[PDB]
Amino acid sequence: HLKFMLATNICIFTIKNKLNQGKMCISSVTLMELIYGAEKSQMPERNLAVIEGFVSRIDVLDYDAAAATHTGQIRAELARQGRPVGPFDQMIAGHARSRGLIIVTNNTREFERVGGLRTEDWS
Amino acid sequence: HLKFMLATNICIFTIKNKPASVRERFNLNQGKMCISSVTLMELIYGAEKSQMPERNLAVIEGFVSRIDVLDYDAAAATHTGQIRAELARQGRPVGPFDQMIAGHARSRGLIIVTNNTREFERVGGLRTEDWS
Repeated sequence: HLKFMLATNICIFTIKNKLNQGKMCISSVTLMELIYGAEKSQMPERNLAVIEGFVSRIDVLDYDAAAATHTGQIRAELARQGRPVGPFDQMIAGHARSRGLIIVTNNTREFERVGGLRTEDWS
Repeated sequence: HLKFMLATNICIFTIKNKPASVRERFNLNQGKMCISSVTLMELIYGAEKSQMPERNLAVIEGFVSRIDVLDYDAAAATHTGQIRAELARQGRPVGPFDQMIAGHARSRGLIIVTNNTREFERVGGLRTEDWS
C-alpha cells in the first residue's frame, strides 16, 4: 500500500546518498526528469543504467486523468495566489494529491501552497 | 484504431470552431483521435482559471467524452526525457508541456496534430500534421 510519492530531488539525493521500502513511488513525470538529467550528463549510459535500477525498486505511477485534473486545479489556484511553482513540480503535486499520497520533497515551501497536500522533507 | 494525438491548441480550435477547418478535419477522423492526459491538465487549468469555471469545465468534459484520453506512462516519460535532452543539445528548446505531448505521441507511434510543426519536425521517429 503506497504512502509516499518522492519528488525528483529526493530521488537524486537517494541515489547520490550524501527509507521505507514498498511504500514509495514516483510520478512518471519524475521519471521523465530523471531520464533528461542522465541523458544530458557526462556519463549518459551509466546514469541511465542507475535510473533503471532505481525504478525497479519503486512504483512508477502513470499520470492519469485524475492526476491531470488535480494539477489543473492546483495551477489555477496557484496563479490566483501569485504563488509560482515549476511546471513539473505542479504536476507531481497534482498526481500526489490525486492519489492521497504524501509528497516527499526538500522543497516543502514550494509544495506548501497546494491546498489539501501533505509534505515531508527528508533532507 | 488510434492514429492521431491532438495537441492542446488543436483541441481548443476544435471546441471554438475557430479556425473552423480544424473541427472540420476533427469530424473527418472520429474514432482515430486521442489526447494525452497532459493536454487534459492544460484544458482543466484553462477552465478553472476562467471567470466561469463550472461552465467551461463542462465544455471540456463534453469534448473529452468524444475522444480517448491516454495516460502519460513510463514509455511516454522516457521518450520525453530523450526528446528534451536532444532539443537541449541542439539548442532548440520547446515549451515544457508541448515536449511531453511530443514524447507521448512518439512512444505510441501516433501522429501529433498541431498548429506548430516547426518545433517538432526535426524529432526523429515523430510524424506531425497541421489542421489549421
